[PDB]
Amino acid sequence: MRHSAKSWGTGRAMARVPRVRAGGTRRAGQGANANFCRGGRMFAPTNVNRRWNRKTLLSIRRYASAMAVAATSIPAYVEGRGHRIEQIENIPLVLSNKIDTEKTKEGIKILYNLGLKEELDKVEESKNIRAGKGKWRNRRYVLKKGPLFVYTSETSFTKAIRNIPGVDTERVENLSILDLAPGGQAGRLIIWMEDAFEKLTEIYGEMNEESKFKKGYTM
Amino acid sequence: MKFNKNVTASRRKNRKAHFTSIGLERTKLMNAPLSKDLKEEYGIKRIAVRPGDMVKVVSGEFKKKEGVVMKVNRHDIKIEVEGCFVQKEDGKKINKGIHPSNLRIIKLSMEKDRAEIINKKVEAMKSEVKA
Amino acid sequence: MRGNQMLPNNHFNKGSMKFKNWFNQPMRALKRKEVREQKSKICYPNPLKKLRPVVRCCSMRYNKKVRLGRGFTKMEIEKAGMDIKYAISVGIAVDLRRKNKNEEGLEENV
Amino acid sequence: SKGTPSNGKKNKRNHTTCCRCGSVSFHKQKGKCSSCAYPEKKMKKMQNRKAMLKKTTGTGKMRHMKKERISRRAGYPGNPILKEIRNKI
Amino acid sequence: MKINKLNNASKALSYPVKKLAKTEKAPLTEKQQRSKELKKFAMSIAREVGGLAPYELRATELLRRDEDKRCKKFMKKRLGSLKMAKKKIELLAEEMR
RNA sequence: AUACCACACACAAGGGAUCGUUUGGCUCCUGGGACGAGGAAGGGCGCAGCAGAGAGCGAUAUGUGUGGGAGCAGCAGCAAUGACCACACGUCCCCGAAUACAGCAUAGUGCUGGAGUACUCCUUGGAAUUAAGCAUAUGAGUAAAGGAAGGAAAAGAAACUAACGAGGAUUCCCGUAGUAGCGGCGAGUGAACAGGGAACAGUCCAACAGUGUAAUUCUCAAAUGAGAAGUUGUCAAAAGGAAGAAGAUGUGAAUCAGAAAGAAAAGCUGAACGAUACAGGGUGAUAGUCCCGUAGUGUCUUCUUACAUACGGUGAGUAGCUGUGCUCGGUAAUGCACAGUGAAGAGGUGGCAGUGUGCAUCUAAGACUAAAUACAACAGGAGACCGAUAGCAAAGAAGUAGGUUGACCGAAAACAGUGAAAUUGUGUGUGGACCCGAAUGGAUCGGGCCCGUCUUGAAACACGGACCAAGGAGUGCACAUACACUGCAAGUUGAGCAGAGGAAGUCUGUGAGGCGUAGUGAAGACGGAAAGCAGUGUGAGUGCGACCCGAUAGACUUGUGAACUAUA
RNA sequence: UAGGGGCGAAAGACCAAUCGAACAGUCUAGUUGCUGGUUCCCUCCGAAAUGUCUAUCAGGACAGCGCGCACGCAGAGAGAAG
Ligand SMILES: [K+]
Ligand SMILES: [K+]
Ligand SMILES: [K+]
Ligand SMILES: [K+]
Ligand SMILES: [K+]
Ligand SMILES: [K+]
Ligand SMILES: [K+]
Ligand SMILES: [K+]
Ligand SMILES: [K+]
Ligand SMILES: [K+]
Ligand SMILES: [K+]
Ligand SMILES: [K+]
Ligand SMILES: [K+]
Ligand SMILES: [K+]
Ligand SMILES: [K+]
Ligand SMILES: [K+]
Ligand SMILES: [K+]
Ligand SMILES: [K+]
Ligand SMILES: [K+]
Ligand SMILES: [K+]
Ligand SMILES: [K+]
Ligand SMILES: [K+]
Ligand SMILES: [K+]
Ligand SMILES: [K+]
Ligand SMILES: [K+]
Ligand SMILES: [K+]
Ligand SMILES: [K+]
Ligand SMILES: [K+]
Ligand SMILES: [K+]
Ligand SMILES: [K+]
Ligand SMILES: [K+]
Ligand SMILES: [K+]
Ligand SMILES: [K+]
Ligand SMILES: [K+]
Ligand SMILES: [Mg+2]
Ligand SMILES: [Mg+2]
Ligand SMILES: [Mg+2]
Ligand SMILES: [Mg+2]
Ligand SMILES: [Mg+2]
Ligand SMILES: [Mg+2]
Ligand SMILES: [Mg+2]
Ligand SMILES: [Mg+2]
Ligand SMILES: [Mg+2]
Ligand SMILES: [Mg+2]
Ligand SMILES: [Mg+2]
Ligand SMILES: [Mg+2]
Ligand SMILES: [Mg+2]
Ligand SMILES: [Mg+2]
Ligand SMILES: [Mg+2]
Ligand SMILES: [Mg+2]
Ligand SMILES: [Mg+2]
Ligand SMILES: [Mg+2]
Ligand SMILES: [Mg+2]
Ligand SMILES: [Mg+2]
Ligand SMILES: [Mg+2]
Ligand SMILES: [Mg+2]
Ligand SMILES: [Mg+2]
Ligand SMILES: [Mg+2]
Ligand SMILES: [Mg+2]
Ligand SMILES: [Mg+2]
Ligand SMILES: [Zn+2]
Repeated sequence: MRHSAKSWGTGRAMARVPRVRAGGTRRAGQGANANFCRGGRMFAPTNVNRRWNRKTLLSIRRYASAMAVAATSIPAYVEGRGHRIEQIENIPLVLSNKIDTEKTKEGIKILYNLGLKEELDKVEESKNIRAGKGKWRNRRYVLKKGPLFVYTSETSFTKAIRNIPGVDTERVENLSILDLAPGGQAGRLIIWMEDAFEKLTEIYGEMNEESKFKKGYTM
Repeated sequence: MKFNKNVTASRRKNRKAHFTSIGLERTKLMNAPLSKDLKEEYGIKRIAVRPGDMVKVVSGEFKKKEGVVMKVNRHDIKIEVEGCFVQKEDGKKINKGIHPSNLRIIKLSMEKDRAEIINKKVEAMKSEVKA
Repeated sequence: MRGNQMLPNNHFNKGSMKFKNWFNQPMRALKRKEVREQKSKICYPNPLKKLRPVVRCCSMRYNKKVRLGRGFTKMEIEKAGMDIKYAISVGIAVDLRRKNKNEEGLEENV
Repeated sequence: SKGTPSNGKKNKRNHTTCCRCGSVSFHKQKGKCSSCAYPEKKMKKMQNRKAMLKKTTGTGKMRHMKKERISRRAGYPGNPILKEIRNKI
Repeated sequence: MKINKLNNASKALSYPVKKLAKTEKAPLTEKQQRSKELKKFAMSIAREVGGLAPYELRATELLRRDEDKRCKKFMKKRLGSLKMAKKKIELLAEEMR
């Protein structure tokens, strides 16, 4: 909308679009402001007042996270997401405390002993450059999802495992649905810490009782 | 992962920083690895290539060749090595430039300030290594 | 205008009207946290907040509820054996505009 | 007639180069510049926002203002021969 | 609508508190007395030096003829307030006596 | 149809679509908010070995000092006697507030002027538009024009609310509320206290200064003197500190080889190794270990901040009143002015005019004040944004080339990639405008008027359309609503805001308000049926540019014009 | 000597190819009951050009005739016989 423009009106054998007032340049007499014009203004310009976020009831958020946690212990769902678990003895996995690990070298040896080798390899081999214009806008590489580790108490193991591709970490008390159901499909593979697994009873309570940690919520 | 928020991870910003570099930052672009023996003769692991030094080409058309560095083009980041050339229709021969990182140093040119440059870097290490 | 509705009344006629968005909400929250933290170091052993009296809310609708007020009165402070200069040094808030009109309200603040 | 033949008589020139602004707009008879109002003390009111931004600070060289910012950054150190005067003051 | 359900009689009820008596401030110290005396004194000297204003003369003249209700109306129109008029009439009356 | 016209296919022309790419734009967040008589901002002119534009710099037109260290892009010459870069300093032509000047203060030195003005304060003040016409009203105390200041500005410690069992400076957020009311009672307009929070801080002058001596400020001398201001009244006390924050910069792990194939391996295949570092960028195809970094760790430099005296209850052309004009939701006057008139020392107020009388709450006509709040230029970080007819007008010497008498107006052009259609030539085939149905070795047979659009009615002697590519029109927000889907249910809820957390996500508290749990009346007053609340979306109404394009007109400027033409 | 103003031996003539009210720029994307245009496929259902009121007659609103979702259900655009 920058330019000085006006319509020539009828009687000149031309369409009555606004035109640019100028002289000495090829720009004289060209068609100015409308959406059907080169260099004109777009239809309904995009605007900051749009509603970016969305609400969801707290009671649904609580219930969805509870049944996402449940699905992490049904083999049919875990396999269905594409985690491969052929070599793993039993689900769920619960690592002890008194893990005194500090180095990544010894950290991987632990994970291999739980049967996770094929799963981890599946992630490392996956790295590829994205198709389309997203590769220009800071979203260049894509990787497959792998195990999530959940802890509750501060331990050295967290900074021993984190550089291994596809390993992900969160605390039990603030466990998110984006981490528990990626892409909106449920049944992510989870490594529990022994403290964290016991805490699930305080957090979600018992059937037909009220949780002390989540006020006003019952299963 | 990066936890410092003052350093950029934008593709657009990293690329501009590369090509518009000047001064000492430009010199950092001309670094090459030293061979295993020289890494015992001197403390350093890598140095900026200069005329008169002796290099093995480890990638490309001229792989396996050895020779003396003739010239260093800073604007178009390339090094000319003695005896790496192409012949035109005329029979005339033109030296083809190689990117620094495809080379490896075999003998160092010790003319001029090189001995002081090396000393300055060794001291900078030890100062913090021994602490 | 057609059909049955509550008759419109939407006030968007004025062309000089300003809009205020709230995209800064999470960031300004983080700044307020960091200012309190550093303020808390400057006076380390002492609480960041002062002590305040309990008063009774205003109308017929809120009579039966008690709330924090602005400051203790010279009479409350004196009855508890302190002096005004000392009270300030120990982190008690003072308000010389307030008056005492009940026995009960005085006894509780003491 | 008012078209082509009247164009032949157009050999006088009412505006010359202004000494304040360069813009070939000083009207000799009126004694006034149509771009910048010379000889009035203040500069003229510009007609619109588009036209005034074409002549703002930062459209030219800003020689003095740039140096001042660098000196402020450095802590106004002054000429090193004369440090004792600075320090006393 | 959660408005206008009680009658005016029941809205007038109140809780039985125990009150505190007001602390009277009647004592006036020696220095405060001299302060007030000097101000009242100064007000005498001004009246002695400069005399009465035109409407005050016209007012006092009406008081001698017992034109009480005329004087009242006159003073109301000059000062605006019926209270100020009642006060100024009483001060003028006392001056004449 | 030998050669014209049309169509199909192959090759050569002609043009620049499409796909692949991007040292640019845009949006949000955080920091910053740094000019001038010591000559600014803006304009002109000069300076290179070969030098037009642009960049850089002033006749010192690549000088000095500090920290580094290898080349100067072409050609000729230079360079460890220091190429080039980074930090500071020195030098800095002419015009311009432009001043050998104007106004003004002090014992004296001096100060102001111009630039910028997004955000803040003070004045002045429209019309288009809506009311389906229009004059009060609306748009709007908005646009435009003037004055002024700072990193914020303004405001600020009750001549304040309230009628409770009361509270207690100012500013900001949630809310009371599209309510009480104002209104050709039409269109439309429209606040306050409470209740929940962020941040918190109070003080000065006058009234009212030692009289057994102006004890007070300044100048010159001197080691104790002269003089100026002032009795129309001067003079009312502490050093001091470690914390807190922002930058700059050093260091920083670990790889080799091969068949086939390619211009080139980093791919693929086997064997290893690092990780508190698998963020991201560069290398001749897709790299943790080839190069620059990153996680982790060192140093250094700046900036911010902190103890003393004496006091109260009368601040006048003011408050108020009469008339008048503007203004506000303020209504028998909410605020502000002008003219007449004009107080008391005791006065002001308690949303409806007057008079009286108790009761409650305050103290005007002098001043200062932090934090929590707003937003350009310039710098830094991010993104479900745009990808060269897009995104800023501008991805190159863009406010440029160029243009107006003037105020002012204003383009195109990416890769030495790919290479579509319109349109042209040559060769080879098939037809005489072309489509649909059905066939021959071969003449052809049957059916069909030119599309889009307003219209009772178009093949029309109704209008738009020469041809091809690319662009090109029901969208966003607020408020009620009916339906479909989801959780809980006499209840329900992501208000703001706090606590946790390598964090614009998520989890947990505290805790208002709103609507519902039953209605009737203008009201006093009375009382007796019917599941709701909050979301995710769809159809639809109203207001904002409101599906896209289009008037003749109206207003406003401290903007321009008598080079053509009129008259002195 | 400059725009609701100038200048005119008067024609509403002339004031930079513009004058029964100049030019530049802004408010402004002024308004429009009027003209033009409004971009993919198949399946199923399917109108009205009438009445009342209107500064109403090239426009609206309310009702009548379509479609979608449908709680439910003895009815019918035809005859007899009184
Ligand atoms: K415009
Ligand atoms: K928080
Ligand atoms: K010009
Ligand atoms: K100015
Ligand atoms: K000024
Ligand atoms: K109208
Ligand atoms: K209309
Ligand atoms: K306006
Ligand atoms: K202030
Ligand atoms: K103030
Ligand atoms: K208040
Ligand atoms: K409060
Ligand atoms: K390294
Ligand atoms: K290889
Ligand atoms: K390489
Ligand atoms: K006072
Ligand atoms: K007055
Ligand atoms: K005050
Ligand atoms: K353009
Ligand atoms: K030009
Ligand atoms: K090309
Ligand atoms: K080509
Ligand atoms: K038509
Ligand atoms: K016909
Ligand atoms: K027509
Ligand atoms: K709409
Ligand atoms: K228009
Ligand atoms: K004449
Ligand atoms: K004419
Ligand atoms: K006019
Ligand atoms: K019409
Ligand atoms: K049918
Ligand atoms: K009709
Ligand atoms: K209807
Ligand atoms: Mg555009
Ligand atoms: Mg694509
Ligand atoms: Mg002439
Ligand atoms: Mg002239
Ligand atoms: Mg009532
Ligand atoms: Mg009561
Ligand atoms: Mg009209
Ligand atoms: Mg009005
Ligand atoms: Mg208004
Ligand atoms: Mg303005
Ligand atoms: Mg005093
Ligand atoms: Mg590549
Ligand atoms: Mg008004
Ligand atoms: Mg009133
Ligand atoms: Mg492209
Ligand atoms: Mg463009
Ligand atoms: Mg010309
Ligand atoms: Mg007809
Ligand atoms: Mg035509
Ligand atoms: Mg298209
Ligand atoms: Mg409501
Ligand atoms: Mg009921
Ligand atoms: Mg439009
Ligand atoms: Mg009009
Ligand atoms: Mg009809
Ligand atoms: Mg028609
Ligand atoms: Zn000028």
